[PDB]
Order: sequence, then structure tokens, then C-alpha cells
Amino acid sequence: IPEYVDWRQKGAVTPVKNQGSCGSCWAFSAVVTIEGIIKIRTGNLNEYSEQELLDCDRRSYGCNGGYPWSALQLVAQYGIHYRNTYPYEGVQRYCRSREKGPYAAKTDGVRQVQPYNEGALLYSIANQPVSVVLEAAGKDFQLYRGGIFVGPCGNKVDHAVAAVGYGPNYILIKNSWGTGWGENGYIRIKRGTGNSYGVCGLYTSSFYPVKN
Repeated sequence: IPEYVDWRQKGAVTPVKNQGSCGSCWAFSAVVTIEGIIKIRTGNLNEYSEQELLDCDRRSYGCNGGYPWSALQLVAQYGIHYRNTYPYEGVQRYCRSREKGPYAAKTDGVRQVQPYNEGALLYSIANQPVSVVLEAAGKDFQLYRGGIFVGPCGNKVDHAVAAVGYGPNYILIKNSWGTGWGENGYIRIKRGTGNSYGVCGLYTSSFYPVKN
């Protein structure tokens, strides 16, 4: 795999979003990976609906938190609508998939990266954007403005985001806190520290969609 990957340069990443106060990060993370794999497989970059996953993933807890893997399982089992059809409201409401016409996109399954393995995560990122988790609670992450982030941070993961690239010393992360946070909404997190958790627990739990 190459020394640098940046899915933004391949036109496979949509603009940075702001989830607001709702604990919907798991839905935003999952959508980034759907947006990416559909561009990779079909050539078209579309925005898909975080709100649909928020409303309709019965295994998750709406704005109280959730699971990227169940959100991705939902998209493989049913499908997902365009963001424009099902825009983001920042609050969980009734599942309205059936009232909004046919699904826009569908995937075929979900896979997990082997946890606590930096190389396995980089291998998956070279193939597509990947949903990852990290510890965001610390003020250093909250206040991050730029540069390759080394912490301080623990490994008590609490926030789902998407890995969309990497380089020799970092993994490139698309956050869902708007374009005013970090590097126009992105963070570069240090890699290669030899800690199997990853910096801020980045290697704990990573999933990606499968599309034939």
C-alpha cells in the first residue's frame, strides 16, 4: 500500500458536517463510508442520510448514541436515501424510510477490521474510507486546531468518526463538528507510536461497508 492516501483527492468525500448537540456521530461516521464506497464503485459522489440511520436503526439509541456496525448493517439489509430526501434534523424522529420513495443506494454487507492492528487499518483505508472510533472527551481533542495530534488522550473511546486517508506519521480523520473545528473539520492523528490501542484508542473498533 502507498505512503499517502487521501480520498478527498479522489473525489470520494463530501463536505464536512456538523452533528450538533445530538449524539449521532455513529450515523455520520457510517454515512461517510457509504458516500465513499458508492463513489468508488459507481463513479458518482452523493450525500446520504444520517437522519435515516438516526431514526431507523432500531439497535442504536438515537441521539443517546449508537453503533456504526448496525447502521452499516441496516444499509446492507435495506438501503439508504439521499440526504436531500431525508435531511438532518438533529433530533431522533419516527423512521420515515417507507414514506420517502425507493432507496437511493444499497450495499451488500459489512466487515470489521482486525482490532488493535495499525497495519490492518491502513490496509483497509487504502481500499476505502473506514468507520473508526476514538476518545474525544479530553479538552486537547475538543480544542484541537491543527497539526499532527498526539494527545494527550486516553483510550476510553466515545466518538465515531471516519478515516479517509493516512500518511507516514498520521491517519486522516473526517470529524462531524463542522468546518470551524480542526483543519477545516479534519484531524490528523499520529500513528506509529507502537501502542496497540492507537492514539486516543483509534484502533479499537473499525468497520467498513462491502459493495459488489
